[PDB]
Amino acid sequence: GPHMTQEEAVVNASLWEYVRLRESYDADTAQYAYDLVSNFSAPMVRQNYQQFFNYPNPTSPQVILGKHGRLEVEHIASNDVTPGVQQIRYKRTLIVDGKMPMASTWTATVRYEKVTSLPGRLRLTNPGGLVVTSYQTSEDTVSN
Amino acid sequence: GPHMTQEEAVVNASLWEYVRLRESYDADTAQYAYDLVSNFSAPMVRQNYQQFFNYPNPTSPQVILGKHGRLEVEHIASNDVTPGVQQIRYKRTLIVDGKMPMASTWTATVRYEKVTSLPGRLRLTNPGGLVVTSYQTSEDTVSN
Repeated sequence: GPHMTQEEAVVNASLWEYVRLRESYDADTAQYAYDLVSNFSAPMVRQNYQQFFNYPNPTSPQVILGKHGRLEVEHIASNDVTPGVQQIRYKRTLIVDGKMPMASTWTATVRYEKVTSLPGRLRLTNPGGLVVTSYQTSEDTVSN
Repeated sequence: GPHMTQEEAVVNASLWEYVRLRESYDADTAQYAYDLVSNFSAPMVRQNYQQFFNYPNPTSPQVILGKHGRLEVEHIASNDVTPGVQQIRYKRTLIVDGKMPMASTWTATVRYEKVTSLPGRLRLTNPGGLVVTSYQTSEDTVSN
């Protein structure tokens, strides 16, 4: 049967939560998401996420979607590429008012480290001490 | 330095996420939280939760608050009472239109088991294989 170590299970769960929190959007969960995403990103990753999410970015989901739209993420696969890097395929659905849900598929490439210590408030939401030290995402290319 | 095993870290995190998802309410997250809560619970726990949460229960958060209110949950403490039993103290805040945020403190009592095997889709969100087999919560009593 498909065997995994608990440690491997914890990695996969945490990185997917990471992707889900970062790629999803709802005005109600924006502040909760923002905090968790930021807490578990190394300084450059945190900067790049915050720069995109925060006002005054014109293309921030906050500005574009606000209270009248949302982005939903559904897992497809997680693949370990080397130690400390994982690729995550996922489908992203845009749900706005008056329009059909518009969907697209993506691969996040996530590099991560393990820190041995976290404050209690962080350990509680990140039991495995994971920190994302590199992050990029690419949307599938469409032709016709 | 205060030490914990990763197994114990994973427990505390999954049980708190259980509490948070079960005791929080947001119309946008209602379906997401309901499915994770349901999957994490053994048959009677699942049924107690579902009968409370679902329509036509006139006291469901969905019915009472709907789109116009939310319940937020702040961790306070997690205490292991016996193996497979944890008590979790948390503050619960009711946020409605035109009113100040109303807060109260609670103790959840949570018995859980470990299952060895989970479908992939469940392993992804419950790395440690935790299922809640008993669940009760009690709001602090008030006087004056």
